[PDB]
Amino acid sequence: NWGAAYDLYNYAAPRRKVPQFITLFADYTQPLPNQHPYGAGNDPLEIQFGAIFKNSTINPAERAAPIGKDVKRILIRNGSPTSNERGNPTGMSEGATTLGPKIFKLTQNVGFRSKGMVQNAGVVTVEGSVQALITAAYQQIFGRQLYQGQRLKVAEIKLENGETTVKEFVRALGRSEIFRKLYWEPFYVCKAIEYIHRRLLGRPTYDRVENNRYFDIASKKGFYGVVDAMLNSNEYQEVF
Amino acid sequence: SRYFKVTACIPSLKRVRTGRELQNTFFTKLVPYENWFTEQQRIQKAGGKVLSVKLFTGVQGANTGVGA
Amino acid sequence: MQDAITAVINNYDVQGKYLDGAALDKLKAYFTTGAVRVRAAAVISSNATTIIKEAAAKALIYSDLTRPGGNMYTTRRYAACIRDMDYFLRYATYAMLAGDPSILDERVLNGLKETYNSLGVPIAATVGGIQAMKEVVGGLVGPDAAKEASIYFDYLSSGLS
Amino acid sequence: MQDAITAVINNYDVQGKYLDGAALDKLKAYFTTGAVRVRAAAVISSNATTIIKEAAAKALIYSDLTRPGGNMYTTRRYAACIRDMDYFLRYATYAMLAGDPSILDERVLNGLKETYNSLGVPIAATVGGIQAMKEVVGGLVGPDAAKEASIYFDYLSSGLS
Amino acid sequence: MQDAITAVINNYDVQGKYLDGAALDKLKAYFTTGAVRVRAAAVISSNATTIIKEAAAKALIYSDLTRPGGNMYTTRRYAACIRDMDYFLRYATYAMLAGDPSILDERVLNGLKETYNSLGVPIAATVGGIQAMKEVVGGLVGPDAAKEASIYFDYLSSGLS
Amino acid sequence: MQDAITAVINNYDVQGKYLDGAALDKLKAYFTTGAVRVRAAAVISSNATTIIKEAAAKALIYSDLTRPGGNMYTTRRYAACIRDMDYFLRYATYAMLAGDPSILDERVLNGLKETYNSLGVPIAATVGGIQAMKEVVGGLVGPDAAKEASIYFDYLSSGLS
Amino acid sequence: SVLTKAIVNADAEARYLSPGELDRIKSFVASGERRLRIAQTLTEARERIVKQAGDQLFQIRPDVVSPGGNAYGEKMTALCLRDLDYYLRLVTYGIVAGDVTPIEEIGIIGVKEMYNSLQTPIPAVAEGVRAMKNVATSLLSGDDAAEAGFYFDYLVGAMQ
Amino acid sequence: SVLTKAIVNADAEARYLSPGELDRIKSFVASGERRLRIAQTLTEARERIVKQAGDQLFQIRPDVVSPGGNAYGEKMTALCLRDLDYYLRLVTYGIVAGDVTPIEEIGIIGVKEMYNSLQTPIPAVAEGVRAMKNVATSLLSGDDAAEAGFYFDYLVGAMQ
Amino acid sequence: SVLTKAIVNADAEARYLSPGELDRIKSFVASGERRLRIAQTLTEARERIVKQAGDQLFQIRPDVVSPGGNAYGEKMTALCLRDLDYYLRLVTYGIVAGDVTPIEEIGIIGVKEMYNSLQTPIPAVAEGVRAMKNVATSLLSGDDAAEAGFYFDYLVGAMQ
Amino acid sequence: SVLTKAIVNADAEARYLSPGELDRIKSFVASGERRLRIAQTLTEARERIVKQAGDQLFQIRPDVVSPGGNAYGEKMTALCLRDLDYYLRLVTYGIVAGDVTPIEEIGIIGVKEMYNSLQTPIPAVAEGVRAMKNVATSLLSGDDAAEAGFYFDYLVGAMQ
Ligand SMILES: *C[C@@H](*)[C@H]1/C(=C/c2[nH]c(/C=C3N=C(/C=C4\NC(=O)C(CC)=C4C)C(C)=C\3CCC(=O)O)c(CCC(=O)O)c2C)NC(=O)[C@@H]1C
Ligand SMILES: *C[C@@H](*)[C@H]1/C(=C/c2[nH]c(/C=C3N=C(/C=C4\NC(=O)C(CC)=C4C)C(C)=C\3CCC(=O)O)c(CCC(=O)O)c2C)NC(=O)[C@@H]1C
Ligand SMILES: *[C@H](C)[C@H]1/C(=C/c2[nH]c(/C=C3N=C(/C=C4\NC(=O)C(CC)=C4C)C(C)=C\3CCC(=O)O)c(CCC(=O)O)c2C)NC(=O)[C@@H]1C
Ligand SMILES: *[C@H](C)[C@H]1/C(=C/c2[nH]c(/C=C3N=C(/C=C4\NC(=O)C(CC)=C4C)C(C)=C\3CCC(=O)O)c(CCC(=O)O)c2C)NC(=O)[C@@H]1C
Ligand SMILES: *[C@H](C)[C@H]1/C(=C/c2[nH]c(/C=C3N=C(/C=C4\NC(=O)C(CC)=C4C)C(C)=C\3CCC(=O)O)c(CCC(=O)O)c2C)NC(=O)[C@@H]1C
Ligand SMILES: *[C@H](C)[C@H]1/C(=C/c2[nH]c(/C=C3N=C(/C=C4\NC(=O)C(CC)=C4C)C(C)=C\3CCC(=O)O)c(CCC(=O)O)c2C)NC(=O)[C@@H]1C
Ligand SMILES: *[C@H](C)[C@H]1/C(=C/c2[nH]c(/C=C3N=C(/C=C4\NC(=O)C(CC)=C4C)C(C)=C\3CCC(=O)O)c(CCC(=O)O)c2C)NC(=O)[C@@H]1C
Ligand SMILES: *[C@H](C)[C@H]1/C(=C/c2[nH]c(/C=C3N=C(/C=C4\NC(=O)C(CC)=C4C)C(C)=C\3CCC(=O)O)c(CCC(=O)O)c2C)NC(=O)[C@@H]1C
Ligand SMILES: CCC1=C(C)/C(=C/C2=NC(=C\c3[nH]c(/C=C4\NC(=O)[C@H](C)[C@H]4CC)c(C)c3CCC(=O)O)/C(CCC(=O)O)=C2C)NC1=O
Repeated sequence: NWGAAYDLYNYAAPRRKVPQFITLFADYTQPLPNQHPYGAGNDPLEIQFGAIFKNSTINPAERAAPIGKDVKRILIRNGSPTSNERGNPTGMSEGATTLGPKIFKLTQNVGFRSKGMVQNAGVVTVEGSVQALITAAYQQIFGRQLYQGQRLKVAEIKLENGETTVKEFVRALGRSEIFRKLYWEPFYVCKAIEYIHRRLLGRPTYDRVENNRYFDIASKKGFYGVVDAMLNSNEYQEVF
Repeated sequence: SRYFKVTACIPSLKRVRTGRELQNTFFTKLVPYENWFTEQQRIQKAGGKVLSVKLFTGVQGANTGVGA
Repeated sequence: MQDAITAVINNYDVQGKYLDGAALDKLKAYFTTGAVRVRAAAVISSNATTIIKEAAAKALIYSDLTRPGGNMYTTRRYAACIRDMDYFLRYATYAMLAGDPSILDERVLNGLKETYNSLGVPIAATVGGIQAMKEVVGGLVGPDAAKEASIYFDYLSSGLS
Repeated sequence: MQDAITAVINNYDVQGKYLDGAALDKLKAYFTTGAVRVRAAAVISSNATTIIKEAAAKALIYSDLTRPGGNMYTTRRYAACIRDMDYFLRYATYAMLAGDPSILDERVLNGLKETYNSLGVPIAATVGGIQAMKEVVGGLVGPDAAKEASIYFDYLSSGLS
Repeated sequence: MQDAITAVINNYDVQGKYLDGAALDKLKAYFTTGAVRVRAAAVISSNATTIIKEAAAKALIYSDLTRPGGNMYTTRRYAACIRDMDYFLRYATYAMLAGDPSILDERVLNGLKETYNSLGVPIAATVGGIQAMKEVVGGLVGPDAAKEASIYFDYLSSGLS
Repeated sequence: MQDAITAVINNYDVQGKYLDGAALDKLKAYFTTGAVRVRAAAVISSNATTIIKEAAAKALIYSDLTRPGGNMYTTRRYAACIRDMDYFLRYATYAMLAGDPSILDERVLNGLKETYNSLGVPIAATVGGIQAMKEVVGGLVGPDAAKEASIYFDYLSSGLS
Repeated sequence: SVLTKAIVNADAEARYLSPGELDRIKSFVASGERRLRIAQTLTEARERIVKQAGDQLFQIRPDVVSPGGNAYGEKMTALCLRDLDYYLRLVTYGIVAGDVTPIEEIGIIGVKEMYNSLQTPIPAVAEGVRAMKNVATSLLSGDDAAEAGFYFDYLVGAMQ
Repeated sequence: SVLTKAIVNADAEARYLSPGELDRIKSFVASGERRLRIAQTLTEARERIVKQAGDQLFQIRPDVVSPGGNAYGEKMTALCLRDLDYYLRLVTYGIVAGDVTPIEEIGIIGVKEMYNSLQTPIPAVAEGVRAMKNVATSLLSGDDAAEAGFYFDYLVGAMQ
Repeated sequence: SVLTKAIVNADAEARYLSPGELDRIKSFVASGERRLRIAQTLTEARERIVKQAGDQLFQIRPDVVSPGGNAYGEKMTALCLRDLDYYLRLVTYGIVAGDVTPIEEIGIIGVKEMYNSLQTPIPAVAEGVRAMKNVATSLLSGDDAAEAGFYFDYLVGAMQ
Repeated sequence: SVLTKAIVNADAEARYLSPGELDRIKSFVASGERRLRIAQTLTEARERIVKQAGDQLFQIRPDVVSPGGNAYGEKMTALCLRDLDYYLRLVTYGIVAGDVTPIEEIGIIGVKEMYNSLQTPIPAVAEGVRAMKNVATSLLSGDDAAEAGFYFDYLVGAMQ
């Protein structure tokens, strides 16, 4: 108990409220807990738009575990249990049940089709599904709607006009200045990667290999290298 | 900052989708220069056909002013 | 898209006029045939599979299409062809219920001709299948909605051709 | 997008030439008018919404465009037209700062003409609005940067026309 | 993050107080040493890889870290250790430019210790490497910015320890 | 902990070297200044409460810190702040006597920034108080030991900030 | 309309309407005569409602008719009354159509950008719409009053 | 500030600072003394500037001090003057900082939402800021007047 | 250039230029004459700088002109001197531009791939550029020498 | 149910409920007594329905109750009738809830895997469900018969 005991011997010992020795002696005789491959404070709170990331200085509750490199995390399927993708290699392509979240797919034409209707026709009915998809894209990428000045125009304009598809609009949102300002600037580097992974792809990271692939890109190209590498994965094209 | 005007047709053979895949199979879209490689390779590996490609944003031989 | 009511409403919107007697009798003309449209749509929905099967038997299968080298050859291509058949039938039902082919123009016909040209699908054979669907549907629904059903099938065939 | 200096650099690099007296003179000609561009750009940024309001009042509104049947009719079309207006103003300011209409060609004019043609937007009305911002901005900025501001608005109007 | 100027501005905004003589004196104290920080940052930016190479030679390599059983053994771990070293150097340069370790708190030290505990990395060896880069940078920059550079390396070492 | 002599001897032991002329000259410099540090430490020990006296009166009290909502509000927090300030003074005295910041790093600086972040203590206010006692100590000790005393207070302030 | 919404939902799901949409349609149709009657009543009383709503709005917001106001002057007041007439026509369209698609497209999407560019008080637009709601509800029986007040309340909420 | 903006831009690309950023930092540190002098000059006369800008704004837009106005009443006028003083303090902070980074987070992002919730005229607040700019530039030399006016119409453009 | 970097950020935020950005552009246009003088001096002393850097570089590490060296041969060394001239031209371009974007678009992006394919020593090229830095600094005043040295050691860091 | 579907869609869109969604909620709450009456009828006639479904099922597919059959033996037929009772219960739940959500969560998702593991004829179970549909529709009026037949048909289709 070298590391645990020398934390207790320090004069910051009373500032730690989470018990450490009973947890440590229990960890020695049990399998690996499931958390981030890095420290246990590296996985953010799973709320709509928080990105909490407990500080490890405001109130130390540091918890480590030798995770290695080939340990593949166990994730719960937010939907039908038999589509976990670990016992069903093609599970994201079979149906969509009521057990999971609503899936937005811009099947409406968009395109600015026009018609054999009035030249300056007032109603035109459904162009509120493009508007419905636009406000839903923010709800996924940022977790909430932005303020008035922060909304990215001249990409929603292209999406409405049909010049670009949803995959290109999502790329414009993810590579935006506001997304970097919110979820890249004020966070530790490996925390920002883990949170951005959940926003751009619907799941947390699986492996130390998966985390390191984005880490060694962030150290060479920065935020744009991470976001571009995430959006250009085979998994994104296969699933979404 | 260059873009690409790309028209492509992607047929999905083994899936058989139940509802409205005109907008997914055949489409024209704008793509940035730095992502045209990945987008083209995505189209090729799915058996799609790249009907047309246009520059639409840049100049043919710019040494400068083409920064991302 | 639009329906009859929305078409009248926006046609008066473009002039900035309140609803007048002319829009009134167009709306009444749409309203008076509501029940027949509903009954024919219910019949078509209940007999959707049989109509497609009969149309395919009458116009497509037992030909060079189902043989090797035919566009309808192989299970994948045949299932795709019958899915297109179901597409045409369902969107014809929607257009008939709404009383306007704008939904057919927007969600069906746009780009379909060029897509079929690129894929190699036979447009003439598809039009023949659509017409077989129209004959079977006119037989099933009866005189009350036969013309109302057939007009949108003719619209689809004209747009494809 | 390129500035005057970047344009000169590219023009000399494509021929593989170092900077000579002519390129230095061109760069000096750009440098001598830098401050006036910054001042006029600051004034335009400060008075952006008033310029658009006055231009719309002088060119578009109080006509059939805002009435029923008008292209700018309805809140959605009016909002889109004014957004296009402020886009034109902002990119005109960028082009005037950079001393080069390359950004105007690259990020506004590409696709705008056929987009307007497909949507039925009045090109003559748009050109009139851009001109209205032209004399409004010329009045605001003063003699120093009036012509330099006006050349890029004329560039936008000529590209649209 | 925050620099000296932003830190003073926030400390006065939280009180809702206009800037007084003490705040002006603090800002002047930062201003009088601005140029030396820029010169030192340019020096480290120019000689980045040499600093890492000398630090590794002085403190890390030719030891049991690079032999079998060491944490720096194998090409993967060697690359990881040098990339960590580069991260420390770059953020030390940022902190020295900004005059405030808040960037080091926010983007480096937060959770680094617990990550190293999970990975098994030797914190003592990491501290030794950080100090080695410290003396190398102190030799390169000179008396003018030696202490100013050294304070942030000491801050990183104390945060890790 | 370590001081000048122990640091030098261990630095030569780790190499395996005899104490050469440079090491004896560093011990020259340390030993020639010895009595000044001793008298400065005696003065600080004799005037410790009054140094905290003027430091608090010039940096902390009569501000928003002591009013309700402040951190140093209430008798408990006031006593804790003065005990901390005395801790800083005493450990600065130890560092000045030893001629090394190792004791300050080992027994004060570690856990301090994290504890203050945990409890909400204003680090800027703490640095101001440390600078206050630095000024007071410089006034008391005089020319002989002013700089030698002030260097460790500056080290503590830089480590906290 | 209800037919348009049901059709678009069934198309997006890729299925037929089933008894569900079938009967909801056989009803969006039974209430047609009552909706037409309510629309006819509002159209006949269009002038009175607009004038009374303008009068009541100028009582709660006197500053709009004032030197620093959007609607200062006879012609600017006429423009405000024309706007109120436009919104009354849109409410009649919504009542006849059975939903709020025409109202939302015609005069809601971008109305904020509208009145921000024009420097117009949108809360005063909302107060005018409320005044029109009260005046219109004063001319209708209870059930039809609630039916029209639903659309007026939707307009008031969406203009926020 | 300038340092924060340059450092964040460099960190986004994961690279050390470019020569242009170092040059702009040198220009900023050179102009720092003048910037702090201008800030102290504005701070010394904060009450006169606020009072004169308030009287100018109320003369320009009397409707806000009208019965139906948002700033009707002694307390309401006091709150408007306090907001003007807030923006003057923000302008001084921006002048010393050399960039708009701190004032942007302090008082412009979400300002539209707060003023819409408070039902206030944003163009009226902008006119008040312009009046404050005029009163401030009346107390400064020409170059320093332009330097302060840059941040002033930055606030004016932001509140739009 | 500085204008390009500022305008890219302004377009990314969809906003006009910030006051810090206008101040930076003003300072850059003020420094333009000095930058032009420095570029003119380097362009005039081009060939002498290249020659001195060339015979300076082969003294620190003569192995590159050895039998197992990349630059072994008269034409091989002529190519290396041509590369040094190319980088001097790029430095002169960047000096006038005020930033490093045109230098990056021409000589830095994907520079570690072509040199890896040619199997040339990138650290050797860095020292070669450093020699050019000393030779160029020898012909300039102190301030202009530091100004050119900024771009030179920027290139040295870039090839690294 | 319909409320869960509408609220889920509105929440996922981050919006208040549309008037069309409110109208469908009103229709669902209006039809509540009729749906409850249909559920009461089926629940009271549950045992006869299951027995007759078993009789026509064993008549139509006698191989199922045969020596190499999944449900040969008295307890294996008891389990088959118990499964039929389970599906009738889920159909009543679906009728009361107004949609197919409870049926999908409780007895359709993974039914293919479960019945493949148990080695039971899924087409046989579908035929049994159809027999239950016939027996149930013979005990109801026409509108109620169609309303229950919709859920029975969905069950048969989903078991495919
Ligand atoms: C053992 C025979 C079983 C059987 C079969 C049956 N098939 C048909 C008709 C068709 N079968 C096909 C099949 C294919 N098309 C393909 O591309 C492939 C992949 C190579 C296959 C397998 C087709 C296309 C038809 C339609 C006619 C045609 O070929 O043109 C029929 C006739 C049905 C009818 O309604 O006429 C039968 C009876 N029936 C049994 O009972 C056996 C188990
Ligand atoms: C010239 C005055 C204009 C005006 C203003 C007005 N403001 C309020 C109320 C508030 N204003 C604020 C402002 C801020 N909070 C911040 O953090 C900042 C950034 C520094 C600002 C600017 C706040 C918080 C309030 C609420 C009350 C409070 O401060 O606790 C009001 C009162 C509105 C009400 O409903 O009571 C007014 C009138 N009104 C005008 O007409 C002028 C244009
Ligand atoms: C079966 C004998 C027992 C039982 C199991 C049960 N499990 C779940 C759900 C999940 N089971 C897993 C398991 C794993 N994922 C992995 O990667 C691994 C390592 C190979 C395992 C073991 C997971 C992750 C889930 C949840 C996510 C998913 O479905 O994929 C359920 C369903 C729970 C539910 O209804 O939500 C059940 C029933 N239940 C018993 O009674 C048996 C004793
Ligand atoms: C059937 C009567 C004829 C026929 C058809 C056929 N079609 C395809 C493939 C496609 N059909 C579609 C149709 C649509 N996509 C949409 O978005 C919509 C909106 C409802 C429609 C109508 C498209 C785009 C495809 C390609 C992608 C896909 O397969 O889903 C095929 C298969 C072609 C292939 O092998 O790639 C066939 C055979 N064939 C005949 O012989 C008939 C005349
Ligand atoms: C305004 C002066 C005139 C006018 C305009 C109008 N425009 C649209 C629609 C669009 N306008 C754009 C514009 C741009 N996209 C860009 O990228 C840029 C530069 C960065 C510009 C200027 C586009 C792409 C569209 C299509 C998408 C959209 O509608 O937002 C409309 C709407 C047409 C409609 O209702 O479908 C209008 C009305 N109309 C006038 O009357 C003015 C003369
Ligand atoms: C190098 C001097 C020492 C050393 C280091 C070492 N590190 C790793 C692995 C990682 N290092 C990091 C570092 C960071 N993440 C951050 O966000 C920051 C702040 C910018 C840092 C510094 C991380 C996240 C990893 C994990 C990478 C992964 O997931 O694979 C290793 C590799 C360990 C392994 O098991 O492969 C090593 C060796 N080792 C020494 O001996 C030196 C003292
Ligand atoms: C008054 C009857 C006696 C007296 C008092 C006196 N007090 C001060 C200064 C301070 N007193 C306090 C007190 C408190 N802080 C707390 O948190 C609490 C608990 C609620 C108390 C009581 C503080 C903080 C100060 C310092 C200034 C400040 O508040 O910021 C003085 C001034 C001392 C000086 O200026 O040196 C005096 C004189 N003096 C008498 O003669 C009475 C017996
Ligand atoms: C005083 C100028 C500032 C201030 C201080 C403050 N500190 C505490 C509490 C503690 N301070 C310490 C400090 C140390 N313990 C050590 O061993 C050392 C080094 C040898 C130090 C520096 C500790 C451990 C505590 C917590 C336990 C304790 O209270 O003794 C407080 C009290 C906080 C509370 O109420 O919980 C305060 C107020 N506050 C200010 O405002 C000044 C800037
Ligand atoms: C059917 C959709 C639709 C609407 C609504 C519409 C409105 C509309 N309102 C206008 C003006 C105006 N609208 C208002 C409104 C108000 N002032 C206040 O104090 C209140 C907040 C509010 C009244 C309750 C004012 C004051 C003006 C005049 C603005 C000006 O003259 O600058 C104008 C500009 C002049 C013109 O009509 O040509 C339009 C187009 N146009 C459309 O196509």
